[PDB]
Amino acid sequence: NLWVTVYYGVPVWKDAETTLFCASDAATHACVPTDPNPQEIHLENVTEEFNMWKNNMVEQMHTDIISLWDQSLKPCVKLTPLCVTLQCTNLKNCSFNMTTELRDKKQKVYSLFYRLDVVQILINCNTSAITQACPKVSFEPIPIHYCAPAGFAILKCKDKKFNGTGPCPSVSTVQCTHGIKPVVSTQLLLNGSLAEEEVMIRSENITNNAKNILVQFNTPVQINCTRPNNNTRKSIRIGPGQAFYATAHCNVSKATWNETLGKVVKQLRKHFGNNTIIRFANSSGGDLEVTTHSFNCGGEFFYCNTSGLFNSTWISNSITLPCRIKQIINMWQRIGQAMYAPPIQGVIRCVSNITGLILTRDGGTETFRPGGGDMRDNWRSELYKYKVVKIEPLGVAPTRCKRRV
Amino acid sequence: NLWVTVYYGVPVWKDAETTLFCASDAKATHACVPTDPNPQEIHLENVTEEFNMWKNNMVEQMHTDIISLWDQSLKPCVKLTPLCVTLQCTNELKNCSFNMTTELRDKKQKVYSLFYRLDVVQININCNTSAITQACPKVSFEPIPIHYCAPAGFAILKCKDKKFNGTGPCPSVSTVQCTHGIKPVVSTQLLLNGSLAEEEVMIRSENITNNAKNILVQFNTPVQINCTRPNNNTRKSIRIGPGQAFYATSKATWNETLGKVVKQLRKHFGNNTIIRFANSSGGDLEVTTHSFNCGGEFFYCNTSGLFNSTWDSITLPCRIKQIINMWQRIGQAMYAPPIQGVIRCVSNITGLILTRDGTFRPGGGDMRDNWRSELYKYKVVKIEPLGVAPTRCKRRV
Amino acid sequence: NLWVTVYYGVPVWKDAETTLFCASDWATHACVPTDPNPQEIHLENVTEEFNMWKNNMVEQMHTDIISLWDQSLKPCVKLTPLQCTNRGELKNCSFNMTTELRDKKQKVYSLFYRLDVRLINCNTSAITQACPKVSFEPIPIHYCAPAGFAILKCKDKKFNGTGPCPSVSTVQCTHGIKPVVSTQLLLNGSLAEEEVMIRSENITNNAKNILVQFNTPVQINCTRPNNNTRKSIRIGPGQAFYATVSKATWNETLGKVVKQLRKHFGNNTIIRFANSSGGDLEVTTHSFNCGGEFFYCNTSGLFNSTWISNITLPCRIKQIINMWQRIGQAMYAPPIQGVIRCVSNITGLILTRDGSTTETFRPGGGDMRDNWRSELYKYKVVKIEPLGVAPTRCKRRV
Amino acid sequence: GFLGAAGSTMGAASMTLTVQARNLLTVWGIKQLQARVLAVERYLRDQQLLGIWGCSGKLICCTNVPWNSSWSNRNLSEIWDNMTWLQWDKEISNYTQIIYGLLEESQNQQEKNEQDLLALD
Amino acid sequence: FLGFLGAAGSTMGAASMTLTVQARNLLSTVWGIKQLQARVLAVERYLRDQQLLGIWGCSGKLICCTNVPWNSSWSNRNLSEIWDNMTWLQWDKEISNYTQIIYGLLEESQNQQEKNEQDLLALD
Amino acid sequence: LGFLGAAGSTMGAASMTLTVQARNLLSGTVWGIKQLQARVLAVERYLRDQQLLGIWGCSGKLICCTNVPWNSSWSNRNLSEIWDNMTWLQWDKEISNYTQIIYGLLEESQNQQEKNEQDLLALD
Ligand SMILES: *[C@@H]1O[C@H](CO)[C@@H](O[C@@H]2O[C@H](CO)[C@@H](O[C@@H]3O[C@H](CO[C@H]4O[C@H](CO)[C@@H](O)[C@H](O)[C@@H]4O)[C@@H](O)[C@H](O[C@H]4O[C@H](CO)[C@@H](O)[C@H](O)[C@@H]4O[C@H]4O[C@H](CO)[C@@H](O)[C@H](O)[C@@H]4O)[C@@H]3O)[C@H](O)[C@H]2NC(C)=O)[C@H](O)[C@H]1NC(C)=O
Ligand SMILES: *[C@@H]1O[C@H](CO)[C@@H](O[C@@H]2O[C@H](CO)[C@@H](O[C@@H]3O[C@H](CO[C@H]4O[C@H](CO)[C@@H](O)[C@H](O)[C@@H]4O)[C@@H](O)[C@H](O[C@H]4O[C@H](CO)[C@@H](O)[C@H](O)[C@@H]4O)[C@@H]3O)[C@H](O)[C@H]2NC(C)=O)[C@H](O)[C@H]1NC(C)=O
Ligand SMILES: *[C@@H]1O[C@H](CO)[C@@H](O[C@@H]2O[C@H](CO)[C@@H](O[C@@H]3O[C@H](CO)[C@@H](O)[C@H](O)[C@@H]3O)[C@H](O)[C@H]2NC(C)=O)[C@H](O)[C@H]1NC(C)=O
Ligand SMILES: *[C@@H]1O[C@H](CO)[C@@H](O[C@@H]2O[C@H](CO)[C@@H](O[C@@H]3O[C@H](CO)[C@@H](O)[C@H](O)[C@@H]3O)[C@H](O)[C@H]2NC(C)=O)[C@H](O)[C@H]1NC(C)=O
Ligand SMILES: *[C@@H]1O[C@H](CO)[C@@H](O[C@@H]2O[C@H](CO)[C@@H](O)[C@H](O)[C@H]2NC(C)=O)[C@H](O)[C@H]1NC(C)=O
Ligand SMILES: *[C@@H]1O[C@H](CO)[C@@H](O[C@@H]2O[C@H](CO)[C@@H](O)[C@H](O)[C@H]2NC(C)=O)[C@H](O)[C@H]1NC(C)=O
Ligand SMILES: *[C@@H]1O[C@H](CO)[C@@H](O[C@@H]2O[C@H](CO)[C@@H](O)[C@H](O)[C@H]2NC(C)=O)[C@H](O)[C@H]1NC(C)=O
Ligand SMILES: *[C@@H]1O[C@H](CO)[C@@H](O)[C@H](O)[C@H]1NC(C)=O
Ligand SMILES: *[C@@H]1O[C@H](CO)[C@@H](O)[C@H](O)[C@H]1NC(C)=O
Ligand SMILES: *[C@@H]1O[C@H](CO)[C@@H](O)[C@H](O)[C@H]1NC(C)=O
Ligand SMILES: *[C@@H]1O[C@H](CO)[C@@H](O)[C@H](O)[C@H]1NC(C)=O
Ligand SMILES: *[C@@H]1O[C@H](CO)[C@@H](O)[C@H](O)[C@H]1NC(C)=O
Repeated sequence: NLWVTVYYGVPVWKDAETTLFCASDAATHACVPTDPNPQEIHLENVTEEFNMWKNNMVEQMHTDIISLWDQSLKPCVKLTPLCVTLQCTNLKNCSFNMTTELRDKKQKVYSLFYRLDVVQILINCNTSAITQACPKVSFEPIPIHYCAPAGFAILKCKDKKFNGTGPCPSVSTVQCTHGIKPVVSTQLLLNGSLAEEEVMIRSENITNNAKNILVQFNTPVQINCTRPNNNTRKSIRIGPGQAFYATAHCNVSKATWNETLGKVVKQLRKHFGNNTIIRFANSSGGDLEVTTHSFNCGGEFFYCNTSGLFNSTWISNSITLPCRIKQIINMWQRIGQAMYAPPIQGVIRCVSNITGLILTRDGGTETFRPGGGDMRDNWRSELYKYKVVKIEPLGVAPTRCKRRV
Repeated sequence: NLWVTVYYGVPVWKDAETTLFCASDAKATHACVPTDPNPQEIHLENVTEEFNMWKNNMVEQMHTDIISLWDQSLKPCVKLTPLCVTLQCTNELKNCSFNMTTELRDKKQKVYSLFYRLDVVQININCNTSAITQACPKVSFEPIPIHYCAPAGFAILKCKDKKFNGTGPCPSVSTVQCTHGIKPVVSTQLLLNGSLAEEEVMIRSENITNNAKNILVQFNTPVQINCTRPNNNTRKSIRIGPGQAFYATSKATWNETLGKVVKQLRKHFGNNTIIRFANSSGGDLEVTTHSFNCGGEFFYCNTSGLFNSTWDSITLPCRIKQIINMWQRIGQAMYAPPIQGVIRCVSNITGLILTRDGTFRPGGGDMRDNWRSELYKYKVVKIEPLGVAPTRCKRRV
Repeated sequence: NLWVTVYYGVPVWKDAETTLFCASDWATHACVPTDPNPQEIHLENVTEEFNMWKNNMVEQMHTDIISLWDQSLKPCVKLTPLQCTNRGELKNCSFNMTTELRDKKQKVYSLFYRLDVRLINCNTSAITQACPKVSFEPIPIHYCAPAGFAILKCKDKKFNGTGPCPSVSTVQCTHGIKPVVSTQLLLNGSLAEEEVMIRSENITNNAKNILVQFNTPVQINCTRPNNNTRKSIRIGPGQAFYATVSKATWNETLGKVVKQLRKHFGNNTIIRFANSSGGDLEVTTHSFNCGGEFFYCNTSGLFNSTWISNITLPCRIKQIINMWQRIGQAMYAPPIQGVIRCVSNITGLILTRDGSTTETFRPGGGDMRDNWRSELYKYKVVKIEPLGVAPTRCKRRV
Repeated sequence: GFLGAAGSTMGAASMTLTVQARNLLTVWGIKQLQARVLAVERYLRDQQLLGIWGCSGKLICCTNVPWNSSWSNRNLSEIWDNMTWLQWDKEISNYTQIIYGLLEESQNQQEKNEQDLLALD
Repeated sequence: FLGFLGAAGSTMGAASMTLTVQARNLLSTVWGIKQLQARVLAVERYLRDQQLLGIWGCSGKLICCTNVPWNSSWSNRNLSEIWDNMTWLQWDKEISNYTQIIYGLLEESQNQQEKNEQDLLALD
Repeated sequence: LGFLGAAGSTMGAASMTLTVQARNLLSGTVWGIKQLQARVLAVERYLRDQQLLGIWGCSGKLICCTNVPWNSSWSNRNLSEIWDNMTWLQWDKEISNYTQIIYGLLEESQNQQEKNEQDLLALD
């Protein structure tokens, strides 16, 4: 004599994608403050299988950053009157006529741009329109916690070493993902998550060369960058109200890099064989956002060769790579939009931890070149432990109880 | 002795107006929910609901929606402000030359293009009235069926009647969550791809008695109409940079249809006297012409070849007006970038918009009537599920 | 033998701040209309303490006005494409203006005031003309609290905005509060019952402004008595620029104010009234809109006195304004055809103080939030906490 | 289906109550959000009445408020076997908020406090 | 009909007579976006209170009897000291320390333990 | 043991901790609009689940007895097998074919016939 019974709050979930909100410790004004201590619940005897390659969280964060950043250019001054023929000489001292506060008058002004910002007849006009950044806002990175709303949850693979795919024996769940750095770094990961046990190697397809190969450090690598020239910026008046602000090697230790690389080559291990030579080589070419370790440091854009790091051959048994500022950029390959970075008073020095690599390889000993391209891979170096699930709390089951009549 | 008893979910509704949502067939169509692979329609036995297609809020929400969704189709597209300049032109088409802004502020550019006679005027047309924005060439202008539905707590009643003029009692009524997917087609004078009337044709007006009130006709037999832009055009994208770039250069069925139209139309006018068909009496270019967009290109014809009568195909004179200010919206003007290759258009006519004298003229003016040729069936009601009624039931304390 | 029991709806509320929505009987349109007869519930034996100085409503009202006003210049015509002679308050300035077409130009005869002029806007900010269709006519606005909240009203005839309120009531919505942009003089505000009262964040500190509330209203007329004309010069495409108190009643009021000042400065000390010492033009002058044209009138004729223990004012116009110290944004007021006349009630003052027996009082200015405080002193937002647990010696049936 | 017995008798209509209760629950898209936001405050507003009335979980619920004859003094057969709900709601329409007000207090207030007294024993 | 929050200054015993007045009035393009999240907050503010009312064996409005014995440490006051000489605002202040203890005891207190035994009892 | 704590435990043991996933089932300018739709979605997914509990004879949280007989064709199994040797995730997959059969059976076979029964029954 069995009967059904409704149970509410039963522990049942399914893989699913939805809208996630943000939390910001204690564009980051609308993010609710993080709980001073979050809660993490281990799921004993639970095995959940992950597929970091098919993550929706990554493609929501990426579309977020893109649409968040466009908001950072709305109340800022548009540069449209800065597409004029440039009379230039050698950094370059370019002179040009300019629109003034009133409609009638004109003004001759000289500024200082980089060889990459200009082309012989600026590079952007050929491609897209331009808007300068608001000097009031800043691009410093704050830890961002992605959280799942009610009725959903986020599972975390606890295990110290995880490929990003397959079964996770130690699983837990939290409301909010850890403080993830939204830093756009190229080639080398900056200020990221440092692996608990041994460096992990992850690629959408190991056997396929075309799929970029991500590396996660366990020992951080210090790196010093600097714009060692005391600049001064003069605010020429392209009124009314609006005003345009007219107007470098980077270093990492070698004693740690040799030590770091040797762990990397051993980390490859079986994937390419114990008995094989491992080659490091500079970038094969492509976009300037791939060829160099592009990253923003102190509000300026530093575009450095990694050619000094990447040439080595490894048999089975304080170096410095410089930089030139990139000036205007159309990050995320977005055309029709363009930001010019207004220069800053004073010398810039910033030092970040290196926490991993993005690498590409050629098909046939195998050779490795610096990776680049899409920024989605950068997020997947933090969201490998995460996936989103709905909660299905209704449960019906046979019992032996009956209600009244 | 009797006691009140609360019933929840009783079938009781009242007429109501509210916000309605959008549907997009089988999938401004970006967030519209896909339609149920099979919608559900429930007949209301022994129910008589009264309709007033002319005092319906649904049309005035649909019309206020199209005008505002359309403006969004012009916000990420290239503004044309630098194209109000003196034109040096020569000979319907015109080869106009003019100086043009380049990517740089100082440099200039001479360019020639090909405009129509309606989009230009002698200098002693848009600048006179409004500023202008070109359309995005990436969006498509193919009309797609749209379903208007009511949210939870509301419902839409449909008159399940083959012959209905939009007013009075409806004996066979059904309810649906969703109006049948509908075509928001932009047509002048003549309706295209609308709802075809079942059985005999009928005619509809807010006021028959007022000749100022337009007179909506709904065909039963559809009338095929073929039109074409037969010259292989080419367009050169001149660089008004930075980034932004301007793209520079059967009557056998009509007589059988009218013959059915006269009879139904004659019944209201009377059997004894005869009606006359004549060409438009005048107004803007939107009433005078059978103006609609075709193949991505806007298209206009004088229908005087159809409307001459007292009761192998007859072509209509057909011109193109590249710039439009539809819905009498001033301040907002759109330039239609022409398309490569020759365009062939085929659709059927499904009804007429007619005006009356103080003889019948092709109608125009307000576009609400176009929606009413579809939304006559429908009206929105609010659900009131709470009911109290007496019964012999007692609650124990 | 006593047991917990759960009560729902217990009258328990706590101070709280939240978003409030609007109620309105063109900015006011889209604001949920008011109930034909509101309900006011008295709270017997209740004493609630108010702090008008730490009210979040004012600063939510203030941030609402600033951000709703800029939306009133968004669909309006931008005035970015913008030789004078005459003293003369206005100057007939000529200038070349672009037509519909980029190449052709147009000479113009216009009339701007001395204060608007190159125009002063370019040095500071860009400029946008107001839409001539929308109106700036003050209409009463009710601020309401959403469900789960309530607004407490101090039903006291004489209240300085702080301390305990022995007669408290609650409403869902404040009264019809006038958002009248006036300076120095409060216009069409709430009238205090019986004796007039005085309010300042800190009485000891002179720097804190001193808000005065009248009980007897002061009639005041200002008029722009010249019949002006509007020629809509074509600055296309599509866009178009539109080119060109009783002394018998005032001393009765002041004579009540010295009695209103009472023991705050001492009975013996003399009370002197002097004009403002200076600052921004929005402080120095009784600035307000009237009939769409912005009035700036010198009040030195009202504030010249020395009161022992025992009336027309000048006026000038500015065509453009940057209200609320907002830079980057500037509005040109398109003038109105015809003569302008207004009749409003002076309902209160804003006053400052100086650093023996000499007390100097100036007309008020600075933050416009103070004038909202002349309406929101009776109010504060509370959060409703309806869940309660208590013992009642009943046990659940089993 | 939904609203099936709208033309049927009240007696036959109360059989199919669960069909009207189960179906009772960037710009441009902002119009669809207010629709589904109104939907829940439209639903909870009805469920609040069912809550202060002692029903809440019940589609049909019984009470001990005597049906005052002043309200639609008609034979029981007429109401259930010879009327539709659309006709009934029109006749009661005067007394409905009286009923609504009598439902909340006349019993449940004195009926809950009664059990509170009865549960102390 | 003393109105919303009407019995606020009255004793607890008398204020529980007017409970149904504060409970019915508990749920009662930019710019308009500021009235929307007030509506939205209003229902999550209301469902939060009723989820508890649901996790607790109540749901049924206004009043609810429990099987949690009131340990003296929570108050130690004769019910006459509470119902007849104290307001809800005062009472909420005294127990503020022990409230979340009671909230947790309620759900575990009977329903976790009470609904389960009914499952056993309703078998036979 | 916290939220989703008994996901890997047997059905019999997982039902003791129902109130932890149930209490955390509602969990107490652009860009910020992304967080608004989430909490709007939060209530309509919670109300969609509780509308069923409403048209079912539950309402009372977490556990509820019914009068719908467990049909053999749907997951005919030893009670000990179901609750002492099976997890809810496993069970939700096995009954998956018959779930919405049960959902529909619940609303009609149990409450629709039960309250009209009481309506007829409470006549005298
Ligand atoms: C509204 O606006 C009014 C002004 O119109 C303002 O009133 C002022 O408040 C401040 C404090 O809030 C007062 O300043 C304090 O005054 C006392 C006493 O001052 C008298 O006595 C001394 C000694 O005889 C004289 O020098 C002086 O001229 C006065 O006659 C001072 O003692 C205070 O200073 C002490 O505390 C400081 C803490 O930071 C120390 O840094 C300082 O060294 C002093 O420490 C010594 O004294 C302490 C006891 O006071 C003792 O504990 C220490 O160990 C040490 O020995 C302080 O300056 C000011 O006088 C008020 N003025 C008037 C005109 O009222 C209100 O505050 C304002 N309202 C609001 C709400 O802000
Ligand atoms: C749909 O469209 C039709 C028109 O096509 C409108 O119909 C007209 O409606 C108006 C009123 O709404 C009618 O006007 C009224 O007619 C009355 C009767 O007129 C007849 O009889 C008199 C006397 O023998 C003759 O003079 C006349 O020629 C007709 O033969 C008049 O008595 C009315 O005037 C009285 O009332 C007014 C009140 O203001 C007083 O000032 C007058 O002094 C007088 O006391 C009035 O003139 C008109 O006749 C209708 N015409 C037709 C053709 O039907 C509908 O109104 C419209 N629908 C809607 C909804 O608007
Ligand atoms: C990776 O993390 C490092 C931290 O080790 C980041 O360096 C830090 O960058 C911030 C701003 O980007 C610096 O803060 C600024 O400091 C200056 C001078 O003190 C001050 O004027 C500013 O107002 C601001 O406070 C911080 O000093 C700096 N710290 C170090 C140790 O360098 C680095 O920016 C991160 N990298 C990337 C790519 O985000
Ligand atoms: C009236 O309705 C008819 C549909 O019966 C419309 O004709 C349809 O027009 C669309 C585009 O206007 C055609 O789609 C196009 O097809 C071509 C060829 O495959 C393709 O290259 C395009 O990308 C596009 O998909 C569609 O085939 C055509 N259907 C038929 C049956 O002819 C007509 O446009 C409507 N008239 C008006 C005025 O809206
Ligand atoms: C402001 O103007 C009004 C008129 O609009 C004046 O009010 C008049 O006052 C006189 C006597 O002072 C009366 O005889 C009139 O009947 C009033 N007319 C109206 C329309 O109110 C008012 O006096 C003026 N204010 C001052 C200070 O002079
Ligand atoms: C204060 O209120 C008075 C009314 O007492 C307003 O005077 C009206 O002003 C409008 C235009 O601003 C006129 O159309 C009315 O005819 C006036 N009525 C009277 C009786 O004078 C006055 O405008 C308000 N003041 C402010 C600053 O808003
Ligand atoms: C639940 O399943 C167990 C098996 O796991 C059943 O136990 C069997 O019972 C029969 C007699 O009833 C014995 O002959 C077998 O030897 C038992 N086997 C084991 C492994 O115990 C048990 O009967 C089932 N429970 C019920 C109530 O039927
Ligand atoms: C480089 O940065 C490190 C910190 O990472 C700092 O200790 C060191 O002093 C810097 N290099 C030099 C040459 O100072
Ligand atoms: C109209 O077009 C159809 C094809 O769509 C064609 O078969 C038919 O012959 C044409 N008729 C006329 C009259 O043009
Ligand atoms: C109207 O045209 C369509 C093609 O767009 C055709 O399929 C349909 O049959 C026509 N109408 C009728 C009633 O045949
Ligand atoms: C409640 O009383 C018990 C004894 O029955 C005691 O253990 C507990 O400490 C008391 N509550 C508090 C909050 O101390
Ligand atoms: C048992 O369930 C099946 C569906 O799986 C149904 O067809 C059958 O009718 C049920 N048994 C009985 C006796 O009705």
